[PDB]
Amino acid sequence: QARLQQWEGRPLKPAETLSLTCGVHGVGLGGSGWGWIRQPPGQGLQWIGEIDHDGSHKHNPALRSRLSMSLDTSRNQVSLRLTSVTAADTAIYYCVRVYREKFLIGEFLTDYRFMDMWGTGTTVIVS
Amino acid sequence: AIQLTQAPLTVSASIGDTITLTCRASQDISIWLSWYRQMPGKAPELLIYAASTLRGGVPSRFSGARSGTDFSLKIKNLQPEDFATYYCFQSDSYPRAFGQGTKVEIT
Amino acid sequence: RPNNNTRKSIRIGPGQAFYATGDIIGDIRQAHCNVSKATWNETLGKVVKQLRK
Ligand SMILES: *[C@@H]1O[C@H](CO)[C@@H](O[C@@H]2O[C@H](CO)[C@@H](O[C@@H]3O[C@H](CO[C@H]4O[C@H](CO)[C@@H](O)[C@H](O)[C@@H]4O[C@@H]4O[C@H](CO)[C@@H](O[C@@H]5O[C@H](CO)[C@H](O)[C@H](O)[C@H]5O)[C@H](O)[C@H]4NC(C)=O)[C@@H](O)[C@H](O[C@H]4O[C@H](CO)[C@@H](O)[C@H](O)[C@@H]4O[C@H]4O[C@H](CO)[C@@H](O)[C@H](O)[C@@H]4O)[C@@H]3O)[C@H](O)[C@H]2NC(C)=O)[C@H](O)[C@H]1NC(C)=O
Ligand SMILES: *[C@@H]1O[C@H](CO)[C@@H](O[C@@H]2O[C@H](CO)[C@@H](O[C@@H]3O[C@H](CO[C@H]4O[C@H](CO)[C@@H](O)[C@H](O[C@H]5O[C@H](CO)[C@@H](O)[C@H](O)[C@@H]5O)[C@@H]4O)[C@@H](O)[C@H](O[C@H]4O[C@H](CO)[C@@H](O)[C@H](O)[C@@H]4O)[C@@H]3O)[C@H](O)[C@H]2NC(C)=O)[C@H](O)[C@H]1NC(C)=O
Ligand SMILES: *[C@@H]1O[C@H](CO)[C@@H](O)[C@H](O)[C@H]1NC(C)=O
Repeated sequence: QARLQQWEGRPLKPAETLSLTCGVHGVGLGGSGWGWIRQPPGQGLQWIGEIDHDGSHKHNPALRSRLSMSLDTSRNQVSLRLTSVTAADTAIYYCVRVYREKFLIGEFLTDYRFMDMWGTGTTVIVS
Repeated sequence: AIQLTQAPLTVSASIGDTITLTCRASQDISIWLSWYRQMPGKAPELLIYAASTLRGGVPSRFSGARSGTDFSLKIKNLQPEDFATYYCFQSDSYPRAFGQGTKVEIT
Repeated sequence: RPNNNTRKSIRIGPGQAFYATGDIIGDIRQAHCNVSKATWNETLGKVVKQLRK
């Protein structure tokens, strides 16, 4: 019954703020990390950014200074605030949980993050 | 950053075949490479993490291998639910990257 | 200590925090000290020479 639900934000005018929100049910924001994955039509997926278990914000180099994310621990919600949206940003935005499992190489222990749980999809179109 | 090259971009096979998908990395990403399947119109789902471990609920037909650069995924006993777009995602370096996507269809 | 320790803070009271090991990752070899085998052997040789007196 653990699911990530996100709702459509309707088309938005170019050069504005892109506000997304993902609803986390079944599990809570603590312990894992929460990130955002997009998918332009007819193309592959693209990594936007994540907040790791530590509370530290990994961002994609391509989107420079226009990225900002936050976690609503009280409401169990993950937010995205992409700014200055251009027509190239027309993509379906997914909210993901980067889950940490420890895999033991011969002598080294690592935290492996593998996007356990995916959202449903928010088709964002700008015109 | 690290670039993942996934080939062939389109492999066709009928129901009840065995396919191997390749995802070549730029550097050596150890074994940290997870596989995601996107049914057309749905959301991607995790199949394999750490290039060898099967997700809870994925049938035993799916399997990965290799811990160097040429990562591979093998599907046995093809069924209509396997005809989707597969993506390989690395987790070594923080500029994360995805594969181009291998669209598996019927002949 | 080859491990990459992860200190974790617990608020046990007003203004008081308890720092705890939350997670341990990285090289998990046991903590150790290395002493050069050649240097230690010649140092015990000097100790033995001054100890036979
Ligand atoms: C030392 O010991 C420690 C224990 O003392 C170890 O820490 C534990 O490590 C566990 C393994 O890593 C970890 O379990 C994992 O938990 C996942 C859920 O995360 C939890 O627990 C966190 C604890 O800090 C919480 O912060 C989270 O909030 C979350 O708990 C939520 O909290 C909610 C309240 O906020 C509860 O209520 C829900 O709230 C919603 C709000 O809208 C709704 O109202 C809901 O209706 C309501 O229920 C939730 O009930 C609660 N959920 C719980 C308890 O789960 C969990 O997802 C992980 O399991 C899944 O994923 C792994 C990897 O895939 C699979 O192997 C599992 O089989 C399972 O997968 C299945 O489910 C997923 C979907 O989740 C599917 O994708 C998958 O296909 C499968 O079907 C896992 O159980 C412990 O949480 C953690 N505990 C603590 C105390 O931190 C520590 O690691 C150890 N250290 C060392 C060094 O050894
Ligand atoms: C051992 O394990 C630890 C975890 O326990 C590793 O530490 C973490 O490293 C990662 C990078 O590998 C860090 O993530 C980055 O965060 C910086 C900014 O971080 C700042 O804010 C953090 C949240 O408050 C804070 O934790 C940071 O660290 C300070 O505070 C801690 C105590 O909490 C203290 O221990 C530290 O010494 C610091 O004082 C810090 O203030 C962010 O800029 C990083 O870059 C990414 O994002 C940018 C865009 O923003 C992108 O361009 C980059 O490419 C990249 O994606 C990244 O988010 C994480 O913060 C560290 N966590 C901690 C707890 O320090 C450690 O590296 C491991 N070491 C080894 C040997 O492997
Ligand atoms: C100790 O470490 C130093 C560098 O920090 C190195 O030069 C030296 O050889 C080492 N000696 C031993 C005995 O490990």
